[PDB]
Amino acid sequence: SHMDYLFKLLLIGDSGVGKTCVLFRFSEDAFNSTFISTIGIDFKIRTIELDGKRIKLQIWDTAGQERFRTITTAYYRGAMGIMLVYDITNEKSFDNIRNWIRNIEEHASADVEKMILGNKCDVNDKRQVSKERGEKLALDYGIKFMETSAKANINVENAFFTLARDIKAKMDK
Amino acid sequence: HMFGSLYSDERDKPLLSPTAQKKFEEYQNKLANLSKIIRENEGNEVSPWQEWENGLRQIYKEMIYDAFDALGVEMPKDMEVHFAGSLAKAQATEYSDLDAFVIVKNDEDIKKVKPVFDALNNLCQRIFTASNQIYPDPIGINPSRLIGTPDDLFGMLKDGMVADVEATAMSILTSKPVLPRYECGEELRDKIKQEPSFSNMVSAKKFYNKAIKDFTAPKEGAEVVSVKTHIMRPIDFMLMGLREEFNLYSEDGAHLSAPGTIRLLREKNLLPEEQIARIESVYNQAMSKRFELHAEHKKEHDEMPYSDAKAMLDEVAKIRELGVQRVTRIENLENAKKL
Ligand SMILES: Nc1nc2c(ncn2[C@@H]2O[C@H](COP(=O)(O)OP(=O)(O)NP(=O)(O)O)[C@@H](O)[C@H]2O)c(=O)[nH]1
Ligand SMILES: OC[C@H]1O[C@H](O)[C@H](O)[C@@H](O)[C@@H]1O
Ligand SMILES: OC[C@H]1O[C@H](O)[C@H](O)[C@@H](O)[C@@H]1O
Ligand SMILES: OC[C@H]1O[C@H](O)[C@H](O)[C@@H](O)[C@@H]1O
Ligand SMILES: [Mg+2]
Repeated sequence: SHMDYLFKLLLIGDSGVGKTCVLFRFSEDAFNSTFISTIGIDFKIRTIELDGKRIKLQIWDTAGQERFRTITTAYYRGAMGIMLVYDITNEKSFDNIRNWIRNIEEHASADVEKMILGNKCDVNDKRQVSKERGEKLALDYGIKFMETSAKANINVENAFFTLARDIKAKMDK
Repeated sequence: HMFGSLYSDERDKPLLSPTAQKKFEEYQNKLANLSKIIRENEGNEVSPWQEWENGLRQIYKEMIYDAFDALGVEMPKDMEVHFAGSLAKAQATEYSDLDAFVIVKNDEDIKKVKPVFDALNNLCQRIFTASNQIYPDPIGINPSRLIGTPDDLFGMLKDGMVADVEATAMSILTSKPVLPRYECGEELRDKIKQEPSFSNMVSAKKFYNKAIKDFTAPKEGAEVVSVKTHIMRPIDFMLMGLREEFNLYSEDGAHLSAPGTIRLLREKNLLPEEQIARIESVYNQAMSKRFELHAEHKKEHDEMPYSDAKAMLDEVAKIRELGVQRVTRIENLENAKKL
């Protein structure tokens, strides 16, 4: 209820990669198996603690649908942290990560924290993108990388706390 | 006469143009698919009614964007759309009404925006006539009747300008933003809670007393009861009572659902688990029943045999006993006897 910082977070990535489910796992500790595509932009609130400080996370969940990209792009400026999500079962979604990165560079604030999430890491029998290729692309852009699962609850908490830690370390100095 | 556009009044234009008709059917298919998605994934940890509110909010948002595009009107950045009623609490069924209203920052936005929401009401009404779904109540909460600045809408309540001030006030207080925009909503709710003449109609005691005194148990020997009047209403008012008593709030409206309130009661150990579990159990039983009944009849069918309702009614009676103790403890807290 006390607030020390408000961190504005943005989820971006292709429609279907699991942005909404990653946030649903973080905000409600549940998984939704159904695909209800986000229209325009959704938001969830969750307060966390770092270093005895209360950090209200205002998390913008964007439509991956191309149609809403003008609405989506307008939020890049306000974001203090951006999650770039691809799906380890969809090569196409990994390939577009370079485009998403170029769009952050163009429209986002100069010193915005970034993280790449390879989501659906529970679905190993349908994997199209090796973990190392994910780490390799991430290392090339000097951006932090995690494989995540909204379903199996793998690295979702760690991803959000690591992004929030990087933001907090940046603005503490 | 002539073919109607997608946003024509069905009383003036019973038949849509071939183009408008394809688009009308697209929306009908979205609603049908959402119902189908809910059935197919039976036993999902997301309830049918939580899934419905999520699906319907995405569909309604798409209808709003489509409508602004169609009428050639740009959506103001400082315009808020809010769900009210069961939809705001994510406990609306497939046959529940669609209660929504609009807060604008500037009065002159109304002239620009109200035509788009008139258009949307026409479309919603045409869908209602076809599938008995998303009814826009012309004497209730619709974005054409309730649109204005926080000052305007508070003015409607403070003065006579709406019949049933109390029910409109309840709707505005238990509202959820549909867009990521909530500050004008907060301003409006703070004005209603500020108003001295509203002082005791917005209190935790009032909400608890509605659960205890208004929405009372069914008469002895009753064969038929209402899953709404005798179960879901008392629960709703008990949860409003608790949220008011403990200042439970989320900008996203996450607090307004029974599970949202229960999550917060548990997180902060604000109520004994035994009592939270009772509220949770009866909420899930009643909503399962109410969701089933509406889907089966394709309309708002809330009557069920007393014998089917017996277990829930007995738990609801214990919850009322609890409620009486909270009202006493609240009166006793404000008195503060020492020694
Ligand atoms: N196996 C598995 N499925 C997942 C995972 N995360 C999401 N999904 C599934 O992937 C589908 C799409 O998820 P969703 O969160 O809606 O994707 P999105 O990126 O928000 N889509 P959009 O951009 O269209 O709103 C759903 O069927 C969902 O259950 C995950 O970690 N594992
Ligand atoms: O973070 C560790 C993870 O490594 C890989 O991504 C695996 O597919 C996943 O199941 C495991 O939990
Ligand atoms: O589900 C809608 C609920 O919202 C509020 O509690 C209203 O007072 C009442 O109409 C109902 O209990
Ligand atoms: O203070 C918390 C309460 O404030 C207002 O009454 C809100 O309408 C209600 O939803 C919330 O629980
Ligand atoms: Mg989504």
